[PDB]
Amino acid sequence: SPAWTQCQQLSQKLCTLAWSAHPLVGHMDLREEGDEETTNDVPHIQCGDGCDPQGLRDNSQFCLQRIHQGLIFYEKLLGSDIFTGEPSLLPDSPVGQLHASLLGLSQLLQPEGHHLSPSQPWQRLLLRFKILRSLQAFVAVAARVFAHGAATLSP
Amino acid sequence: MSIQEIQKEIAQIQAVIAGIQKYIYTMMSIEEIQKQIAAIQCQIAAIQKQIYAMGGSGMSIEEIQKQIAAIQEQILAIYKQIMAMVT
Amino acid sequence: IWELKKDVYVVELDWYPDAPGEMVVLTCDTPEEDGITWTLDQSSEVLGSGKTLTIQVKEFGDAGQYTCHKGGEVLSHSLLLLHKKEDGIWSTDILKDQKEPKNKTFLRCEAKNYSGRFTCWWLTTISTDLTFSVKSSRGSSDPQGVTCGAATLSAERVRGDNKEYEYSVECQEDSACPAAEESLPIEVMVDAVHKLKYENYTSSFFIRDIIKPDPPKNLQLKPLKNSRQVEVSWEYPDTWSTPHSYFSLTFCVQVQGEKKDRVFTDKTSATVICRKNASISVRAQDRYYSSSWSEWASVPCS
Ligand SMILES: *[C@@H]1O[C@H](CO)[C@@H](O[C@@H]2O[C@H](CO)[C@@H](O[C@@H]3O[C@H](CO[C@H]4O[C@H](CO)[C@@H](O)[C@H](O)[C@@H]4O)[C@@H](O)[C@H](O[C@H]4O[C@H](CO)[C@@H](O)[C@H](O)[C@@H]4O)[C@@H]3O)[C@H](O)[C@H]2NC(C)=O)[C@H](O)[C@H]1NC(C)=O
Ligand code: NA
Ligand code: NA
Repeated sequence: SPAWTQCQQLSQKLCTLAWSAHPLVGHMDLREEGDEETTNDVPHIQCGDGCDPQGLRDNSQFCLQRIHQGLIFYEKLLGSDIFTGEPSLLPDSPVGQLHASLLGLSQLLQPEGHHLSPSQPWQRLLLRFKILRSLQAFVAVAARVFAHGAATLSP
Repeated sequence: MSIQEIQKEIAQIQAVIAGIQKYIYTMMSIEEIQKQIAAIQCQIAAIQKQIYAMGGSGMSIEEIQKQIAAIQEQILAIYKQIMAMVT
Repeated sequence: IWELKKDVYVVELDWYPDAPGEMVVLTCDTPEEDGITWTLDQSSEVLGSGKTLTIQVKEFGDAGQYTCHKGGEVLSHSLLLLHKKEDGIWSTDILKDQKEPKNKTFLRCEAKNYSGRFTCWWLTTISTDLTFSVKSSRGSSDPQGVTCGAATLSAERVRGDNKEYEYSVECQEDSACPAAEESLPIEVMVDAVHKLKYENYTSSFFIRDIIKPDPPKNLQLKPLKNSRQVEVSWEYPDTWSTPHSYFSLTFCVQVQGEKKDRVFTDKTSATVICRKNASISVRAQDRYYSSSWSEWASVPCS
């Protein structure tokens, strides 16, 4: 359920790339009052989604379904005009490699699983910082889940 | 445009260029790009004095907004150069 | 004018020399309707009669404790505080701007782990007549409960030929989810009152961004006979989140006493080369998310 050590290796790589692929801003930067509504449309590993250690011991399938959903979501975002539009990032860029790593992990979880936008270049750039720091938070939780499962759930 | 909005735009621009600056450390002339970044940061400081003061003269609000837009274009050009260098 | 807490009110003022201020009407909190008089602070001068008192609030001499009386007995009190707005900006006289990570940073917060507990600190030059009140929530539009203790002095030091007083407060999210991905930030709100001057301050953050682990525990060196090689070992700090198999740390091991001889590891041991007067130092970071490094743990070489 499925290849814990393989998911651990790939999710660790995702954390490295999420932080190295693109310039960063400070966590207090680029914040604004409407962020509360913007956050609502993004998927998160929330309280009660089953990704805590006890939930993983009881039945890890709930958590892994939520991780898969989040990976699919961020893959669609990183492949969208937010990132491919002016100033354009190429598929072979570090951000393009980050997109490919999201896909690699989601494929490992569900092999046969199936896979808003600003118009000004400056606003695209700002949104990239915001999306990628959200992704950093998501993939950190995923990496803890897989490290713990590899350590405690691997027969 | 309000002074509050203008200061918000400046804060965003200061955050983005600081991040680009740090990103360059982690990695067609790098020294040249770092000098251009520092020059933009320098100009932001000069502009901030024009704000906190509120054929030749100082700057109006409109002229500050126009310079911010121009700085944003310079940042985008630098960003595109860096992204091309790491691809 | 608005009510800060029972019988305590804040009057917002556009603050400049000879400003006219604001007209306020105070109502005595009483059933009585006849024979009422008003005073301010210690003076017995009757400022007005009747159920209500109209006053012009424009400087600190107009602030303070307004008292209504009948039959020589006190009926009620109303403390007025002033919130100065100077050139469209609320005053920040009471707290020192720490200017990091950016301008107008008055509160700094840190968490040792993902428990939902955190600590906030601030600095002031003021020694007397000073009150703070701290509240917190998760989310602003739909606030979730956070319980904070009292703010109290944590340090006193001299900076620039004058005393600097440091305050700290401890807070705990009521229903925390250490493993979850936070989507709404913690908000911290600090009221500050110095004499009759009211100010307030805010910080907003995710716990994951203010994480700073305690230093590595039980740092030990095992020297190798006939060599300067040493085996370094340590343990996770007691306060870090458990289980460690989930909340993993990563470590930086450095030998120093000009250059930077460092290695990074996820293990709790490493082999390095010592030299005299040098120390081996180790510090810790969340393995999966770039928040702050711990303070160094250090042991001398040899
Ligand atoms: C940090 O400091 C700031 C600045 O001082 C504080 O901001 C003030 O907060 C107070 C308390 O919330 C605000 O006062 C309240 O405003 C409410 C909305 O008022 C607006 O809308 C009405 C129209 O309905 C206008 O008439 C008014 O002028 C405002 O534009 C009111 O609903 C509140 O009234 C309360 O009392 C009356 C009786 O007195 C009751 O009938 C009401 O039901 C209600 O209980 C109150 O007046 C004030 O407006 C804020 N100032 C600014 C500039 O925004 C922050 O609150 C403070 N931070 C913290 C954490 O305390
Ligand atoms: Na101050
Ligand atoms: Na030795």
